[PDB]
Parts: sequence; C-alpha cells; structure tokens
Amino acid sequence: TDITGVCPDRFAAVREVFEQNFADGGELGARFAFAIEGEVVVDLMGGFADRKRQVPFGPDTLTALFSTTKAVAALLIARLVDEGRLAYDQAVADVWPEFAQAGKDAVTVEQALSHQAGLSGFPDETDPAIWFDWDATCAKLAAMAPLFPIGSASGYHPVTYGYLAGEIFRRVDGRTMGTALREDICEPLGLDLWIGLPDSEHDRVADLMRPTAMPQFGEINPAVEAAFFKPWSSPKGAAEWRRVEIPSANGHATAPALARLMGALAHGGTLDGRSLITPAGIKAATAERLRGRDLVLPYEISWGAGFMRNEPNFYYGPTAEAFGHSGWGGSCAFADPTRGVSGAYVMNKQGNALIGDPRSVRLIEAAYASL
Repeated sequence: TDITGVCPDRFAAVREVFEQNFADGGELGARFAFAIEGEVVVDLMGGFADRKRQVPFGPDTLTALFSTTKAVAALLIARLVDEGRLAYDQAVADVWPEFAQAGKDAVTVEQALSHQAGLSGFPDETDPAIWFDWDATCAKLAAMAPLFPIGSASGYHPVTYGYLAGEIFRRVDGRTMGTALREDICEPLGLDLWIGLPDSEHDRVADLMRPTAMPQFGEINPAVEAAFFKPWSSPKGAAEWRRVEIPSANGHATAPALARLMGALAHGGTLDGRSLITPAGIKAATAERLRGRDLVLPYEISWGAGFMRNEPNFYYGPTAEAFGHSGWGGSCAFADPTRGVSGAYVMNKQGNALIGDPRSVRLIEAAYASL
C-alpha cells in the first residue's frame, strides 16, 4: 500500500500504525489527520476511493461521515447558545411551539441534544422516504410521545437527532444548518466540509464498502427497535441523499477539514485567527449532561450537548474530558482542549463497531504517544 501525505519525524509511530491498518485487507481507502492548536501536523492518505481500487483516496476525496456529522450539528447549536440567541436550558417548545405536543412542553435544548427526549426512532408504521421531507419528519417528531423518561437513560437518536437539532437551529438562526455552516465557517476558512452536497462535488465522493457483518447491539427494547430495526429506521437514490441536509448522518468531508474544525474547539474557539465560539461556549456545550448505559448504543456513554465525551471508553485517546463524535462504519472526529490537540479518521471501508473502531483508536493512541 502506498501511504502519502505529511507526517513529521515526531509522529513516525502514526505512519507505522496507519500502514498497518492497510495490512491484510483492513481498509479500502482512508485519511487520518492530527492537529495541534488548530494546525494540521499529520495528514496521511492510503488506498482507494473506489470499490474497483482504480482511483486513489486522495487530497480532494470526500466521504460520507454518517453520525460523525453530529459533532458538526452540536457545534452549530453551541454557537447559537454562545451568541445568546438560544439557551441550553430553554424549552424546545419555546422556539418550536408544535414540539409541545404529547407531553414534551418542558423538554429542553440540552435534553434533546443529549438523547434524553425519547424520540430515538419512530415506533409506528412510517413511509421510509419521510426522511427526504424535512417538514414531514419534524412534524412527526413534534407530535410523537417519548419512548422513555427524561433523565432516566440516554437513548441514542441515530437519525431523528439531526431533525431535532436542525429544526431548532433553523427556527432560531433562520438558515439551515448546512447553509450557515457553509456561509459562516467553511467558505471563509476554506474547509472541505459540507452538509448538503451540490451535484458538482459528487464525482469526488468515495464509494462505500458496506460492513461484512452487523454490529452487535444490546438487549432489544422499544428505543433500539425504533432507532435501528424498522423498515423506515434509515433514509430514493444516492444523489438526493447527498443533496439534502441530514445533520445526523449525511455530512461529507475530508479528515483535515474535521481536524481543523475540532481543532478550533481544542484551541480556545479560534481557527486561523477567526473566533468561532468563546471558551465559555465550548465549556457549556461539552459539560456532561448524563452518563450511564445507553438504551440504544450498547455502551456506557457520557453525553454533552450533542458531543460524545471521551470517558469512560477513551476511544478518542487518554483525556477523559476530550469530546467528539463517531460515525457508522468507523469515522470519527474529536477535540482535546486540555492538550490542545484534535483529529479525525475518515474511511470508506465500513466496520461493524458502532464507536471505537480500532483502526481509529490505534491511530489516535499513536498520535498521543508521540506527544
């Protein structure tokens, strides 16, 4: 396997681990980026963008991020709160009056973003194309009765979270998340990161290789059932799925784009001299809302306001208070404000680890062991 990119002598262990991930068919293509105070210092590429292995996974290759996108949604909300346009303990119904139905009139923003609001999936018969109709999806969520109580256990919302976060954002900011992301962050800072991908970018999107075997969920319950095991649990063709905005699942990016964005959260909220958020705003967004066994993801999880915190599983390295989010098949992006570092692993061969895919964990551990 030809590994290319930048990797200083200080991070030689990262290149070694990266090369080993490609051994014995562990990859199709992948990119790993590691940043110190917002500056990308490691950016390695290997393998192929296409299932035929005829096209290199290269500098402009975009990949679907799946739930790694949720870290971007969380940041966009965190900015609204930091700007004083929204408060984490504000009732969702205050900005989205229709949400008050079925007893949800007191659910707060931070409760929704930490998977407490009981809307992990639709339990009842649902058209599987509803997800392509933003208004119909939000209307169904607004009318839905929660599947479990606030402040009991989190029950990860794999798809619905993007509509909860996105609609709160839209009603407060005015723009969609993807539009604000592009206008306020990605265009000015030159980040190759998108929610809602125009057709002109589709030719550089990597093929995906679907998992060899299903992930091993925990005990069945109505939340995991609705979230993952219905005919309608997941979202028409590949181009429309790219074009629309699904802030829980359909972001597209390169690994350095995510490492730079999370790097700003690791470096006082500033990226290339531009303040995205205050330190106070970062601290408010990442504070633990609750911790314990998740009803949907088969893990003990400490949730911030949409960010996954690192303890107790340490899939983002050794710092307990680091944070980020991981994606279906193995991608991830994280920030460590304590050490000032950030990183992202973006690949197109999907594994069956819902979080903590060992390809990403080994790379992050090698990066930290190089510090």
